[PDB]
Amino acid sequence: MTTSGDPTAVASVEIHGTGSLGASSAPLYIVDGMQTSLDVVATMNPND
Amino acid sequence: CELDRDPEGKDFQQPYTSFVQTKQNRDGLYALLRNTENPRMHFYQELQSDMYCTTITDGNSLAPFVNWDLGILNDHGRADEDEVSGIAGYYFVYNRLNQQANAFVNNTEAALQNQVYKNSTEIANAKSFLAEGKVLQALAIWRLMDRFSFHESVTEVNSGAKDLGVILLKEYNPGYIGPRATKAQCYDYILSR
Amino acid sequence: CELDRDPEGKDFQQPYTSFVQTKQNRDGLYALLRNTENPRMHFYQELQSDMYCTTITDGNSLAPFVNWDLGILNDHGRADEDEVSGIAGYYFVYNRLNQQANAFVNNTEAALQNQVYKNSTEIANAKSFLAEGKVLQALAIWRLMDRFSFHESVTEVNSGAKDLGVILLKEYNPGYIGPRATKAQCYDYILSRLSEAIEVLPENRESVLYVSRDYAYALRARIYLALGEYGKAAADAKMVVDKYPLIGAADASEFENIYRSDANNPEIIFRGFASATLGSFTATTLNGAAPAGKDIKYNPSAVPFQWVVDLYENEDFRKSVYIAKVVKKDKGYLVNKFLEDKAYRDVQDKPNLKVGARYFSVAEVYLILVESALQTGDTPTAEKYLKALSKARGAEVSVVNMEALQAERTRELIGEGSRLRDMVRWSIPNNHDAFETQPGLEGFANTTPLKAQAPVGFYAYTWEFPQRDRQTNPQLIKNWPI
Amino acid sequence: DAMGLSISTAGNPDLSWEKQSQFNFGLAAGAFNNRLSAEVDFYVRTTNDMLIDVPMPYISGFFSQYQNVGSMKNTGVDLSLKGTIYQNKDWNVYASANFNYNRQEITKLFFGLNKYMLPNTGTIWEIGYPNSFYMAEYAGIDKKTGKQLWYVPGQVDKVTTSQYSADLETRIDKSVTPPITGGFSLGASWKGLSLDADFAYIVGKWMINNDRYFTENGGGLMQLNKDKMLLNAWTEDNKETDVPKLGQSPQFDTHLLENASFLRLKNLKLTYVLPNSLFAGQNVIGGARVYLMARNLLTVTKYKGFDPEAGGNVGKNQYPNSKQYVAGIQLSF
Amino acid sequence: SGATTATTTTSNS
Amino acid sequence: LSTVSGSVAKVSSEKLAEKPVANIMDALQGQVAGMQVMTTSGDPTAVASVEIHGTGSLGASSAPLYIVDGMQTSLDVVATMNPNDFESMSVLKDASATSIYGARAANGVVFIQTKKGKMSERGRITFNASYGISQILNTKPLDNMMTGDELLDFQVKAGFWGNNQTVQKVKDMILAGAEDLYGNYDSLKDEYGKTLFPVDFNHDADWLKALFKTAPTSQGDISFSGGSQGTSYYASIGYFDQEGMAREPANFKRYSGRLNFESRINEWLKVGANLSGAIANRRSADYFGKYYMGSGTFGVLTMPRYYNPFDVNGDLADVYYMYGATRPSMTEPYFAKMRPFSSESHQANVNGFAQITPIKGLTLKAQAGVDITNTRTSSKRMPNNPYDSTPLGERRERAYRDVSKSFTNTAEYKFSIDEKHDLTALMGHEYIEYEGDVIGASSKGFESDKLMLLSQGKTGNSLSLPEHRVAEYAYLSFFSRFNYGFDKWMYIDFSVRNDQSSRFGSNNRSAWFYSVGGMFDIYNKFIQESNWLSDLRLKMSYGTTGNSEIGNYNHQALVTVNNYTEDAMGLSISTAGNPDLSWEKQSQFNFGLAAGAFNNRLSAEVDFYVRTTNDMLIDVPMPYISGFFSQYQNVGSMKNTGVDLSLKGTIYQNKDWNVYASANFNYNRQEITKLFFGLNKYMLPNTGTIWEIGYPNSFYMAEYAGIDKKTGKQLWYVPGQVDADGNKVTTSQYSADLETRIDKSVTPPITGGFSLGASWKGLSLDADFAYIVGKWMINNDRYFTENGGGLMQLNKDKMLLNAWTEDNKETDVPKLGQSPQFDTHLLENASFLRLKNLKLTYVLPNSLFAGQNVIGGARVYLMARNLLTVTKYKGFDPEAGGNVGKNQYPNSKQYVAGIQLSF
Ligand SMILES: CCCCCCCCOCCOCCOCCOCCO
Repeated sequence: MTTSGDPTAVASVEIHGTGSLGASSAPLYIVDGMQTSLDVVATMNPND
Repeated sequence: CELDRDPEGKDFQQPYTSFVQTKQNRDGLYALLRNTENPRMHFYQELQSDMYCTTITDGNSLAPFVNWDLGILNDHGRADEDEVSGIAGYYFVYNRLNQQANAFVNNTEAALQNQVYKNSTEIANAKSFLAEGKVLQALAIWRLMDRFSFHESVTEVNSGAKDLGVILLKEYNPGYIGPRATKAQCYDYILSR
Repeated sequence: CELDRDPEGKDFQQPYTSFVQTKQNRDGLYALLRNTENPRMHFYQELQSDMYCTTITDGNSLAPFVNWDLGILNDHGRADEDEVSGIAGYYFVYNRLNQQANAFVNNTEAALQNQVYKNSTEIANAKSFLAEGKVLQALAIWRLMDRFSFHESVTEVNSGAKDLGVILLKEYNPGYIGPRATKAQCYDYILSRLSEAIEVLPENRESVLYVSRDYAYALRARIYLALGEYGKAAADAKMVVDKYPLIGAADASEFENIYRSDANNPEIIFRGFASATLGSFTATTLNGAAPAGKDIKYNPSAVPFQWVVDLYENEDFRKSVYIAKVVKKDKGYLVNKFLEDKAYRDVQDKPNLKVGARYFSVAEVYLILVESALQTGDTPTAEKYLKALSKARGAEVSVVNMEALQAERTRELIGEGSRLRDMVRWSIPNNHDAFETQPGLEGFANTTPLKAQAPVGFYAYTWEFPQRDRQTNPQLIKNWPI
Repeated sequence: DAMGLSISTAGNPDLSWEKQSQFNFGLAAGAFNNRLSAEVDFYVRTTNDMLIDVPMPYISGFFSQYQNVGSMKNTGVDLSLKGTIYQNKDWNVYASANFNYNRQEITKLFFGLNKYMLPNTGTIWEIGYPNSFYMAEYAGIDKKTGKQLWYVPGQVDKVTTSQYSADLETRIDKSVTPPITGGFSLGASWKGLSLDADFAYIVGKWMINNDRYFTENGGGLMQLNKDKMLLNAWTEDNKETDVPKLGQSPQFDTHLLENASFLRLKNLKLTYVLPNSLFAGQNVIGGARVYLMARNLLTVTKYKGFDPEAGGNVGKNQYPNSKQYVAGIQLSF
Repeated sequence: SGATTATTTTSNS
Repeated sequence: LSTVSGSVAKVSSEKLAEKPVANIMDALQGQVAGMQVMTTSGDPTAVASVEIHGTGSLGASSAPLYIVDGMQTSLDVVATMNPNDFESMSVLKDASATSIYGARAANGVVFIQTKKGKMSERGRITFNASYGISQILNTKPLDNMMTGDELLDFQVKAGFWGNNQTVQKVKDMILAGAEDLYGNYDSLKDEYGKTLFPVDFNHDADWLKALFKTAPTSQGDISFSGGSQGTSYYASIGYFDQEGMAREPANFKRYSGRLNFESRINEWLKVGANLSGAIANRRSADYFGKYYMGSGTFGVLTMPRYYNPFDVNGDLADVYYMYGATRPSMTEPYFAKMRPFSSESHQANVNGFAQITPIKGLTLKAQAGVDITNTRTSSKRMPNNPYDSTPLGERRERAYRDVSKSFTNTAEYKFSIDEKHDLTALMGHEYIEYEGDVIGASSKGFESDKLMLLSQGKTGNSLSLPEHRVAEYAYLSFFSRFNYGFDKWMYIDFSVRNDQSSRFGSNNRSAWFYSVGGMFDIYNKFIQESNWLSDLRLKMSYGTTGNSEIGNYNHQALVTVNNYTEDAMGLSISTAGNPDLSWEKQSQFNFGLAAGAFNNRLSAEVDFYVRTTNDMLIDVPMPYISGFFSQYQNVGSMKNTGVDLSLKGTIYQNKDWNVYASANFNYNRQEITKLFFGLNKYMLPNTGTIWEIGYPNSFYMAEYAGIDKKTGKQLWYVPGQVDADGNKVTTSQYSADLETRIDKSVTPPITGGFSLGASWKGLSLDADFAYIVGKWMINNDRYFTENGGGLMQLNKDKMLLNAWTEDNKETDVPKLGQSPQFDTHLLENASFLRLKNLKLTYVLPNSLFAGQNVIGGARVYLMARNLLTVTKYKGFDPEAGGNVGKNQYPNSKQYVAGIQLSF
C-alpha cells in the first residue's frame, strides 16, 4: 500500500501480516547481492 | 574485526578513561542530589506530625497527611514524567540517586585500579571524589530506610516484615528484581560507607 | 546557448534611485571607516617616538619603528589580498576611504539634483547624509597629509617637496594618475569640507555611532592645532568642551569599569559600532596579551622607558589602567590601554581581549583648549580646564606653565599615536640612546641603540610614499633624499 | 560555568533481535497438460521477544527501559491459481488469481499484564485479539432532545449516556491491519494486439476519516464550508432526523471509523507489436511496438474521503493517488 | 604556531 | 590526434608506471624538449608547475591544457588516477597540433590516453605491489650553524641579554627560570628535573630529529585486460598511500577504480565508455612557506641548541620552553593531536562516445562526459588542553561540490579525389561547463570530547556566521580542420576555430583563430635510397591561438555587503571592472627538421620557434590612490624565441646486451616588448624583480661590494660611476637609488635531461638525469641566520663569531649592529643536475614457469628516486622556489622495492 500520490513517495510492503509491535515490518530489499533501501531503488531505471 | 559503534554526540556509562570525565560525572551527581534532597520532598513527613491543621483552602491534597487517611496513603503519589511527587515520588528520587551514585563509585574504582590517571594530583583528587560518592550512597540508603523500614517499637505489622529494610542494591542495574535485605545489613552498609 | 554567468552575493554599481539605497551605501561607508580608523593602524607612529624599548620577544616586527631602521622603513608594509599592514597599508586604507566617500557624495548629489526622493524628510535626511560624507573626506585627506607631508621645520628634503601635499582626487575615478598637490590646496580643501559640513548638520548629537556637529568641531580644532593656528583652535574647541562630562570615579577600579566600557563611557564624541559578533577586534601589539583560562598573561614586544612611568604619580587612576605593572607577573609596566571590553565576550567568564574603535573623546578637546589658551596668552582658561581634567583623572596639577601641559598631554594620550606629531611640533629631538630602561625588567628589556640618529628637522619623521606609487606614475616627487 | 553529566536512558546489555519461528505446509498441483495450475500454502508465524519501551518499577530510577518482552502469532492461508483458455490458433486468453487470509493474535505482554494501551495512538493491545481500535461507541441521537449519545462499556440491558468522558472508551472489534488481501488478472492476445487488465483488492480495512471532524461540525469551526446534511439539523420543528443540534462539538468516537475496503483496476494496457512483414527490405530497424496504458482507472469503495488507500490508520489532509494515461513507443532497431 | 618573524620578501613568480 | 605537420612528443608507458609519488607530471622532468616541469615542494599533496616554451603571459596562467581521454581535467583530479592505467602521454607543443582544443591551448596540450584491452583468446591478469621509504635529501646546511655554548657566548658579548652580564648569570638566573613556568602545570610540575630538561647547556638538542622523520609509502593494484573480436575491456582496482616526511602531518591516500569498455555493436555503430572513480584522503602541511618559531626547515636552522624538546629516553616530549614565554609551546606530534583534521573526497568521471559510419567516408562521432567531486572536510580544536589559551574546544565542517560537463560532436568526411590526391575535412562543436560551491558551518564552546556534534555549542555570543562560495563558467566552441596530401610526400593542413567564453563581456566574448601547417617528406621524393640515411622530414607551421585563464567575474563593476549594525545592511564597492576585457592572442611560428639514421638506430629532431603574445591579460597594479589592489586588463606584449633539439640512439654490443641513450635541450629567450601605463619599466615591490621593455623578467637589487676595513660598515657599488683609474665607486649609505637591473633571469633559460639504459639476460638498469641551468634564487633564510643587527635570539651561522672589531680587523663579515639588505649577496646560483630515478629490474626467466599454468610471469625491481644532486645552492633545495626560497618543504628521497606477478 502506497499512502501518498506524491511523486517522491515509496510504498509500504508487508509479507504475511504485521509481525511485531513497536518495530518495522518492511522486508529486506536486495539488489544484485547487496542490500539497498527503497529510496535508492527509486533512482534505478526499472527496465534493467 | 571489532564491531562496536559508539554514539557520536553523547557519552554512555562505562569505566572512566580520564580525569575530566570523572570531574564532569561528579558535577552531574551533585546536580542530581540538589533535586533529591530538597525541602519540597520532606514536607509530607512534616504534615503527618501533630502540629498542623488544614484550612478551607485545601483541595484534599495536604489533607491525606494531616488527617491520617489510610486509604489514600496506601498507594499515594506519582512518578511519571509530568510530575514526581508524593510517597512514590520520594521512593523514586532516592532510588535514582542511589543508582547514579553506585555507577559513579564503581566507575571511579575501576578507573583507579586500571591506572588511567597521569600524575599524582589527579589520583589524589579522584580518591577524594570516590569518598564523596560513598557519602552520597550512605545518604540515599539512610533516607530510604528512614521512611520505609519499621522502628523497633512497633506493635502490629505484616507477618515477616518486622526486621526487614529496603532493597539494598550495590551495583548499577535499572532492571533489578530482588528481595528486601535485613535491617542489620542495611545499617552496617551505611556505617561502612 | 546563453553564456552569461553573473556572481552570487554581488550586485552592480548603479546610480541612486531610492532612499533606502542611499541609507545602504551610507552604512557601508561607516563600516568601511571602522576598519580604517581603528587603533591598529596608529601603532606604527606611536612606537616610532622616544617612549618605547623593544624586549627580547621581538621578532623584528616593531624593531624597525622603535630603533629607526631606515633600510626597512623606506619600503614597508603590504596591501594585497592576503595582508594589509604597514606604511603601505596605512596609505591604502585612507585612499580607499577617500575614494568611497567620493563615490557616495557624488552619487547622492546627483540623486538630489535629479529629484528621486519622495517627501521632504527624505530630502532633509539626504542633505544630512551628504554633510556626513563631507566630514569623512576631510578626515581621510587630513590623515594622509599628517604622515606623508613635511612639517615646515624641516632641513633637508628631496628637491622640490617641502611645500607639497598628497595626490588630491575630488571625484571618483579609479583610472587617474597625477602629480602631488601643494599644502595650501589640500588644507583649503579640508577646511572647506569641514566648514561646509558644520552649517548643515544639526546642533545636537543624533547618535554616538554617526558623525555629528560635535565631531566636526573637534576634528577642525585638532587640524587647526596641528596646523599651528591657536586662535581658531581655541574658538572651535570651546564649542564642544562643555557638553561631555568627564568620568567621575573614586578609585582605580571604578575608573577601570567606566573607562573600558564603550556603552557607559560618558565622554565619547564619536565611536564605531561594536558587538561581540560584529565590529570587534583584538589590538594586542603594545601589550602582547593572551587569555589563559580566566586571567590574562602578557608577553610584550616593547615596554615603556622609565621616564614614561615616572610621569604618573602613585595615586593616579591611569597608572593601573593606561599603563599596568604586569610584565614578568609583577615586575614592570606596559601600555595596557587597549586591553579588553567585557561586553564583547563569548562566555562572560573567560576573556577574549576584544575592543572597539573610538574616534574622538573629550579629554583631547581639553588638551587642545589648554594648549591654545596658553599660546594665545589666556591664563585663567588654561587653569580652569587643566585642573579639571587632572583632578578628574586622579592627581591634580599644581602649576600650569606648558611643562605641565606637555606632561599631561603625554600622560593622557598614550597608545593613540600623538607623541611623534607633538615632538615634531614642540622641537623635541629623539634621545633614545640617553634614556634608561626599567630596572625591574633587566634581561627582558635591554639597551638597543638607534640605527639612525634623528635630530630636530630630520626627514624621516614623515613617511615615504609607498613604492606602488613612484612606479606607476613617475610625476610623483618623493619625500626623502635617499 | 563547568559541564556536568548524568545517565539519562539506562539501556540494557541483553538486547536481543525479536525472535521468530515459522512453520509452513504447502501443496502445488498442475492440471491438464500444465494449463490449470494451483498452489495452496498454510503458515503459522510466531514472534517472541518484541521490542517495547515498557514502564519500569520505581527502583529503576528511570521511567522506561526498551527491553524484549511479548509474543504474537500470525496464522493464515494463501492460494494462487493460473489458467490458459485457448479457443483458436491465433487467440490466447489467460487468467490468474490470488488470495491471502491472515489472522493476528497477541499472546502475552510484559509485567504480568493482560492489556496495554499505547498513549496517544488510539489502539489497544489485548491478549487473545489483534491490535484493535480504542474508542467510544456512538449510539446516535436522542430525538426527544437532539443530543448525542454514546454507549457504556458493559451495562447490558445497552445503556446510553449523553455526557462524553474519557472513561467511556472501549475496545472496538475492528483490527488495524486488514485481514484479506488479493488480486486477479485477465489477458487476451489476438495476433500482436494484446490487452491486459489487473485488479487488486483489500477487504477488512478500517480508517478514521479526520476531515469529517471538520466538514460536518455543528458547533465550532464555523467559518469553514460544511456538509449538506447540516441543513436538516435537529430542531424542535424538524425532530425526525439523525443529525444532532447545532450547539455540540463532535468527538473521535466510532462515527468517524469508515470502511476503506476497495477494489482497484490497477493497470490496463493495450499493446500492438508491429508485424514482421513490414521491415522487409531493410537492415537498420529490427522491430517496433506501441502501447496505450491507463493506471488507477476505476475504483469501487464505500469510503467518503478521496482515497481509501492513501492514509493508513487515519486519513488526514491527504495526497490522493493519481489516475494516469500513458502512450509509449519502442523501436527495437 | 608561535610568533612570526618578520622581513620576508613577497614571492611573485 | 594531431596533425602530420605538428610538433608532437610522445612519452611511452614505461616512464609513467612505477613512480612513488602522486605527482604524475614530476615523472616528466627532463623527458620532453621545451617542457619545463618544476615542483616546488615535497608535500605529498603538492602538484607540479608546467611551462611549455617559456612563460607566455604576465598575469594569466601559463599551464597547459590537461586532457584525459577527451575531457579536460584539473591536475588534482589526475592526482586521483592510478598511473598503471595510462598507455601513453603526448605533449602537443605546436600551433598546427593544438587546433581542435581551445580553452587555453595556446600554452600546449598534454594528452593522456588510458589503456584498452588488447583482445586475444585469454585475458591477462597482473598484480603489482610495492613498498618503500622516503627521507629528506639534504641535511648539509645545518652543519654550519652555531652550537649552544657558542650561541650563548655570542649573545652575551653582543649585548642581547643586557650590559654587564656574565655567561653564568644568563645561564642560571635568566634562562633556567623554566622551573617557574613548568611548576604551574600539574602534568609538568612533578616531571621537571626527573625526566624533562627543557633547558640543557651541556648537550645539544637535535632539531632535525624533532622536526622531520622517515616516512612510508605503499601501493598495490590488480588489473584485468581482455576482449573478443568485437569488444574489449580493461578493469583495474588499486590502492596508494604516501606519508609525509615532516612531523607536521601531510598525507595522500586513495582507493581507485577504472573500467574502460569498447564495443562494436553492428556494421554502423561503435560505442564506448571510460568509467573511473576514487575515494581519496588528502592532508597538506599548511604552515610551510612562512616563518614561525619552531616550524619547518627554518626551525631546524634557527632554534637555539640549548632548548631541548626531548625526554631522557630520547623520545619527543609534549612541550618545550622558550625564554619569556607565558605558556609552553607544543611540539608537532602533540599539536597534531589536539588539532585533528580529516578530509574525504569522492570522485567520479564518466565519459562515453557513440561513433556512426552511415556511408563509406564520413564518421559522425558524439561524445559526452561528466566529472563529479564531493569533498567533506572536518577540523577540531580539542577541549581540556592545559597548554592552550582556553579550555573550550571548537569544530568546523565544510562540504565542497564540483560538477563539470562536456559535450563534443564531430563529423569527419575522408575521401580521395584522384589516385594520388588525398583530402580530409572535419568540423566540430564543443561545450564545456562548470559549477561549484562550498558550504561551511562552525561551532565553539565544547567542554567534553564526546559531546562535540556541531549542534552542541554555546548559544549566545559564541555563535558565528556560515561560509558559502559559488563559482561557475562555460565555453562554447566550433572548429574545422582540413588536410591535403600529395602523392605521398607533401602535406598541407588548414584550420579555423571560433571560441567564446563566459569570462568576458557580452560583446567581447567571441574570437576567431586559424592555423596553417605543412610537412615535406624529402626522403621519399628526392633521395629515395641511401646507405646511411633512413628518414628526413621537414615541417613548418604558423598559427594563432588564444588564452583565457584569468578568473570568472573580472569584467563587472560590483558591490558587496559590508554591514555596520545588526539592524540594516550596508553596501560597499568591490571592484572597478573592465567592460572591454577580451581574449589574449598568441601567434606562433615553428620550423622543424626530423632526421633518422642507420636503420633507425639514431634519430634526431631540431625545432626553432618564435612565439608572440599580443593583447596580454595582465593583472595590472592599479596605484593605491584608486582604492583597489589590482585590475585585469588587456595591455602589454611579450615574445619567446628559442630552439630545442632531441636525439635518441642505440650503442649496443653483443647478442644479449642492449644499450641505448637519449638527450634533450632547450634554450629560451624571453623579451617584454610593451608594458601597461605607458611605462618603460615596472619594479615589483618586495619581490626583488623588474619588468623592463626589451629584456626578460630579471632581478633588481644593489650590488654588494664588501666591507670597509677601516670602519666596518657594509658597502655597495653606486651604479654607473667610475672614479680615477682605480676601481668602481662604493658607498656606505643604503639608498633605493643603488638598485640595478641584474642580467639574471627569473625564469630559467636552459632546461634539459638525458638518460641511460642497459640490459642483459633479463636484468636491466635505467638512469634518468634532469638539469636546469640559468636559475637564481633569493635565499631568504640567510637573512635570518647571517645578521648581527636584529633577531638575536635565533641561532646564527658560525661566521658571525669572526666579526669586525677594532681588535679583529682583517675579517670580511661586517660589524655587529647592522641590518642586512636584500642585495646581490643573497642571490644564490640555484642551477642543478639531478639523478631523477635509478631503476634496477629483473624479469624472471621463462624456464621456471614451464609446467605451472596459473602463473605466467614475475618481475622484481629496486628503485631509488632523487638520490643525487649537483648544486651550489646552500639552502636545503634549489628546485623549491620561484625567485624566493622561503621556509620550504624540501623534495623527498625515495627507496622503493616492488614486485609484479603477471599470472
Ligand atoms: C553507457 C555508459 C553508462 C555508464 C554509467 C555508469 C556510471 C557509474 O559509475 C560511477 C563511477 O564509479 C566508477 C566505477 O569504478 C570502476 C570499478 O570497476 C572496477 C571493477 O572491476
